[PDB]
Amino acid sequence: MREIVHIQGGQCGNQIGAKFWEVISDEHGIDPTGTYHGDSDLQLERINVYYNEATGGRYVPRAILMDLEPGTMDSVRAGPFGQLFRPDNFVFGQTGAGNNWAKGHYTEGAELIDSVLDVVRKEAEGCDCLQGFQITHSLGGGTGSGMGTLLISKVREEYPDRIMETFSVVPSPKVSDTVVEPYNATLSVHQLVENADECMVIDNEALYDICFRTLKLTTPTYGDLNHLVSAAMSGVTCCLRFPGQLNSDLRKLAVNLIPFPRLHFFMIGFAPLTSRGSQQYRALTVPELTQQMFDAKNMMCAADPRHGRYLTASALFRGRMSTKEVDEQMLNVQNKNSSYFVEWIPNNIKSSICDIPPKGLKMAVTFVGNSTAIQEMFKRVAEQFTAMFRRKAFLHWYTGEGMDEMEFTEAESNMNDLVSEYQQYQDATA
Amino acid sequence: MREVISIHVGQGGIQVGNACWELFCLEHGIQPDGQMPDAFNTFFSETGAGKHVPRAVFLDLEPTVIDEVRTGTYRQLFHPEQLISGKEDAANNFARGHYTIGKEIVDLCLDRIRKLADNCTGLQGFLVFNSVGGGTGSGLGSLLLERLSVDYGKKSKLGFTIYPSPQVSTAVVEPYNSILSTHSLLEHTDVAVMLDNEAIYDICRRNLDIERPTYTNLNRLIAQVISSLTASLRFDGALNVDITEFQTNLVPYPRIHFMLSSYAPIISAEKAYHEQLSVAEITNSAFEPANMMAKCDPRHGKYMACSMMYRGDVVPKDVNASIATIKTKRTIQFVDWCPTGFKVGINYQPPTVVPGGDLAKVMRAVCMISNSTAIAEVFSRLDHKFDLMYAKRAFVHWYVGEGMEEGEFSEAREDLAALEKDYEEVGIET
Amino acid sequence: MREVISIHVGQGGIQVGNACWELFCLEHGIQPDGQMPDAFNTFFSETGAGKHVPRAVFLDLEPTVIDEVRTGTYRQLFHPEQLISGKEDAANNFARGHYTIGKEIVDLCLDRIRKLADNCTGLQGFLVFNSVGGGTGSGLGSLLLERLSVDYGKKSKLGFTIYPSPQVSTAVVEPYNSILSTHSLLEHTDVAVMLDNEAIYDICRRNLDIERPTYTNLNRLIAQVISSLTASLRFDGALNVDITEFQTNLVPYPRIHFMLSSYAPIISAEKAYHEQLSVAEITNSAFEPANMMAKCDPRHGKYMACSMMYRGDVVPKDVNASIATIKTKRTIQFVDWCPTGFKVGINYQPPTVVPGGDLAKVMRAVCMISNSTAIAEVFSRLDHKFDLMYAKRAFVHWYVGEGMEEGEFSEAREDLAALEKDYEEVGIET
Amino acid sequence: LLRNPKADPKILKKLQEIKVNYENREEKKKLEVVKQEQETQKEKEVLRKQLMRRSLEQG
Ligand SMILES: Nc1nc2c(ncn2[C@@H]2O[C@H](COP(=O)(O)OP(=O)(O)OP(=O)(O)O)[C@@H](O)[C@H]2O)c(=O)[nH]1
Ligand SMILES: Nc1nc2c(ncn2[C@@H]2O[C@H](COP(=O)(O)OP(=O)(O)OP(=O)(O)O)[C@@H](O)[C@H]2O)c(=O)[nH]1
Ligand SMILES: Nc1nc2c(ncn2[C@@H]2O[C@H](COP(=O)(O)OP(=O)(O)O)[C@@H](O)[C@H]2O)c(=O)[nH]1
Ligand SMILES: [Mg+2]
Ligand SMILES: [Mg+2]
Repeated sequence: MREIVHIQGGQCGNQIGAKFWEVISDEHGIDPTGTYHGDSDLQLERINVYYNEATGGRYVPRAILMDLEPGTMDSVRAGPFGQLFRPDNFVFGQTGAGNNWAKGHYTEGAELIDSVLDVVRKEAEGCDCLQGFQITHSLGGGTGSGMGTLLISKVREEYPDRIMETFSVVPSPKVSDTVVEPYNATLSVHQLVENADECMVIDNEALYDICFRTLKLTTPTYGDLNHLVSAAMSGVTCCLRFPGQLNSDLRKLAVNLIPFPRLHFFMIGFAPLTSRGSQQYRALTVPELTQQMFDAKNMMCAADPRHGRYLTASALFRGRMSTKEVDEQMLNVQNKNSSYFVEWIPNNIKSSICDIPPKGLKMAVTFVGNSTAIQEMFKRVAEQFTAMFRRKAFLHWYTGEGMDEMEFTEAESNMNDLVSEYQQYQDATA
Repeated sequence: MREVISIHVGQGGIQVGNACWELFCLEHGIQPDGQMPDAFNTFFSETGAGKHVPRAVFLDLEPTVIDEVRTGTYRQLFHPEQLISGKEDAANNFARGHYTIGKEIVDLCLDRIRKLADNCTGLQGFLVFNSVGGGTGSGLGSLLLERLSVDYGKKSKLGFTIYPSPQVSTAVVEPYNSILSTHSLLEHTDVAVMLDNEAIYDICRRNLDIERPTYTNLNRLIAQVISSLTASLRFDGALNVDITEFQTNLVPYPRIHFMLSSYAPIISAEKAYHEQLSVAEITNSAFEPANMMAKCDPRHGKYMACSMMYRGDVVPKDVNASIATIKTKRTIQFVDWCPTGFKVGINYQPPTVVPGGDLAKVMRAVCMISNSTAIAEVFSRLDHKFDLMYAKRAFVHWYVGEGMEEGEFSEAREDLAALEKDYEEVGIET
Repeated sequence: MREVISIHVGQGGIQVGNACWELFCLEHGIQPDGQMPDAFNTFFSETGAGKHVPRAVFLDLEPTVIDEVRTGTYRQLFHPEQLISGKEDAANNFARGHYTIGKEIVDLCLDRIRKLADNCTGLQGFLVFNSVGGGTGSGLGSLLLERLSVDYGKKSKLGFTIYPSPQVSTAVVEPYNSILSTHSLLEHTDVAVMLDNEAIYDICRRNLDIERPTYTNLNRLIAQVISSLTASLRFDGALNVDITEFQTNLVPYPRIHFMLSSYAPIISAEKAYHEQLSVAEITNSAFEPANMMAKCDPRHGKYMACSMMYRGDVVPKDVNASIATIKTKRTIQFVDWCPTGFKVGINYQPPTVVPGGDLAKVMRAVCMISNSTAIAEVFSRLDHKFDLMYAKRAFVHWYVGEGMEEGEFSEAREDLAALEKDYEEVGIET
Repeated sequence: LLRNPKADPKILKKLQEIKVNYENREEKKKLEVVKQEQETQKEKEVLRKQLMRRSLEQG
């Protein structure tokens, strides 16, 4: 019951899913052949959340994979746990977008999306009670940031009451791999605020910083960043698949973390994270988890959370632990940092406990906090956008496929209005 | 399901095509007979049982080079009737190969192009090679580009032209046809890469330590650059790049698409292994002005956008840590309206070595394609050379008597003046 | 229980009959002696024990060719007294072979035809071969057709006539007897196929790459076309076609039954295997105007109906997918009153190769028999050639003195004018 | 500015003569071909008129 379907688009989203599904399968004891080989009874009670049942007793994820080029899905199939995905759900084009948002949203993405919407509708109509959808995509690419966001609007138009999740990677100015990143980032943020019920920003720069400083491993690769993102993704829905002292589905988090409908851009972090050589030194206790959870360097975004004030915060503890300690520590982390918490909403931290810890760990915490410090990312994105747009650089590529500069002006104005009205509440006082 | 077709016209084009086609056959394990004793599909086609046929066509009006090809070790590889050959050479006269003898041959080439294109299903684009300072090369390249631009339309075409050196020259009349061919491909080619011989001679002398190089050594380096550019289409990589994802990242405006390339490392086996060849040092060497593949000084102009490809065991975090260092340096400055200018690609397959060649085997390499404002100097010096002889109308009778009109020389001069004014207008800060 | 009888008259007819009879004997495994060391029954008959006898008769007034046949390796195959031979040649005079010497020979031929027909039980029809530009060939063909049309009535007769080339000619008087023979077979033959030599010379030169062809190379291609046409009667196939199923599909009106043929692929073993020879490319090559077996341009007229035969491992869905592509093209247009114009046949037996010949062994082939409005040009040019000499009554005395009346030339001219008017009347849209 | 090349007036005149001779040679080919087709008709009408007269005489 109350299950969700997985939809991913683009190369970055496909690579994120290729590790997210591996993590989920390892958590539930599903072999790469789809056969259950788990140890505990609880591993099968709520498997309908992510997995479907077919004849022969094997399980198949309800994931939908889409891209405008076939290479990435032809590569993910040969990887481990690549056989679980149903071949029918693979939809792809023969041309690609070339990191051009217009091509992936107006000319090419519009004709292809009917086929993927057909299978999306097939998956949603069938399921017992829908909880919602979760979306993984990147804002630095053309086909992803175009087709995914248009699909968001199409899904929202047909299921207005369901919940919608988006895990979005925004292009940081530090590690830049594409010159046209500001254009399709700014165009995508315009559409994303209007339809997504929840959004979670993730930055490659913050992932590299975490890998270099906390784990202290010499050579980070995309596999480590994907693993961290996958652990963070799994931590959110853990209590929906396992029993606990205070169960809290996604809708309950939506109620408690979004004060106003347009303020739904969160930054997350996962604890504990320790190096291989120091994993024996540390002792896992609730104070040790909560001190690392609110650490500024532990956030999955380069945004500095002590440059603003938290509107609200959430924590999803895992493992068996006493609730009194959790509540007193949450109170203590809020009394010692009163300057960084907005004062006109008292008791702005939500807590939840799940009795099933991750495989290999005795305690774990997932942190989701809505803070005013996120304005800095939109500020720098808009700064680069307005630095590049004033000369109409690279504009002809977009304008040759039916798009105009008016949609750029409206997007810039709406993004600046969002930036302004997000900080409006930072200076608000009672 | 992704394909590309390479066009070779003229003596220089055929001699660099031979150079790239030993390398591709060696890299995909195909013997010179064409027989193996799913990545080949980008350049080759399967015949059903046994041999592979290249997706390439060789053009020339002068039969000597084709006859040399049809008797060497590669006689069995190419299809017998795609090596189109003429009888009479254009003899460095541009008007000949555009108005007199090229027209009767161009129809067969277009028929061959159609017969090759109907086989491909996912055609990415075309590649073309031609030495600019010759009659048949420049003239037939211009005519083929003009026919293809209307037969196919929006398909992408890439041109690896070899412009004459600043002072070193083999002919005496090459500025005329160089200017005319630049006129022709200015409005007809999506990408043009600079390849003059003097810079590559200096590269060989300084790094490879060869004091008597021949054309084969130059063509092998060009072949390595081509392989590095197209590796991402036929090998698995953490950060892929497609051909269609260029005009959205390197071409700010439709007129400006001339850029100059560089490669690193270039080193011989006698002293390669004494140093570690870290990613930082190779990416520093790639940006050195003395390692430009065209004899132009990047210190004399701004950068617009840099697209640079890695291959081997490179890790993205090390790439970011090196892009930061380059942004730090005060001798390299980017244009004002471009905050981030780097597009990064990472591939896993290390560069392959050709036996008996110059380059050694290494695990890391970098190839950069950079668009800079300093390229206007070659246009200015070619224009100055052209004006000196066009003042007295020297050598014009060899062109007027081959069907070309008198006024055709002036409008190429006007288009070059327009291009030079445009390059100055773009490079000024706001 | 299905049979067919082939008639060979004249030097060209006998020389193409030899060409087809090596091929049939090779295809059915019969040695040149006639001995095998149930499909043979279409062309052969069993003698009770041992050898097989062809269902063919050879006619000529000039004894040289028959004497050459009766001494070659095939002396033991043919029945000794079905090689009817005369003493005096007609010497390119049509009136001779229709009024003077052919009448005394025609009775023996008709007796042989009766003796061969009484043996057959399921006689499908007759085949006849004759070069039109000769005296005995055209005259005896006309007389035999006229006798057969009344002796048997509704039995189908097929004529593989070889009309003279537009400009290339061996005689000087061949337009006269060509026009007279066209008059004779216009109202007497059910199907006539165009076979002029110039088009086949161009085919050999372009595809087979033979610069010095002889008549044998032409006759082998004609034999291959005949074998492809009659394969469906003696081999199992997914979509069979009979001879009697032609006038219901290719002949819109009783007067219009002249059509022109084409064959594909035509390629030598030196470069055949380098390309895959897909069904789409061969069916595209078959419709190329330069591959017509008669020197006529199909782009100058509409199509009426196309009957085209496949053989090998071709699958019907691939055939349909290629018929759609041809219907798509804008350079091939059908007549208004014919929505569908294709009749498709598929056979399993691949074409057989003759040792020492030109064609290589392939698994797929296509033979098309197409009726088009453009055929009127050959009639117009033959008429123009005829009028030039008939204006001054040149060479007429050679015909008036052989029993023919003066007015017989005019009515053939009137019938050609009627045919040309009919072809224009049919091709106009409603 | 542009291009006032101080070329010899004799060479400029010779280039203009070469251009006019090229244009005149190009013009001189095609007209003859079209003329041949026009000539090619008329012959058919004369022949067809002779034929019709003689077919009429022969009934
Ligand atoms: N890099 C490189 N350049 C070459 C090579 N061969 C010729 N060139 C250049 O080509 C220019 C002249 O054009 P060519 O390619 O030699 O001759 P072409 O293009 O066939 O034109 P034609 O003279 O009419 O035959 C010269 O100035 C050379 O610099 C080569 O092997 N490598
Ligand atoms: N395709 C082809 N045509 C031939 C061949 N031999 C002769 N012809 C054609 O036949 C025409 C003349 O008729 P022939 O067959 O040679 O002689 P005939 O039909 O026996 O008539 P007579 O001259 O009276 O003996 C010539 O214009 C040739 O074009 C041949 O072997 N192959
Ligand atoms: N975490 C992670 N990020 C990736 C990976 N591959 C690419 N990216 C990011 O995705 C961005 C490029 O997105 P792109 O591949 O063009 O998206 P697309 O246009 O939808 O295919 C780069 O800036 C990378 O930082 C990966 O395997 N893992
Ligand atoms: Mg040459
Ligand atoms: Mg004869």
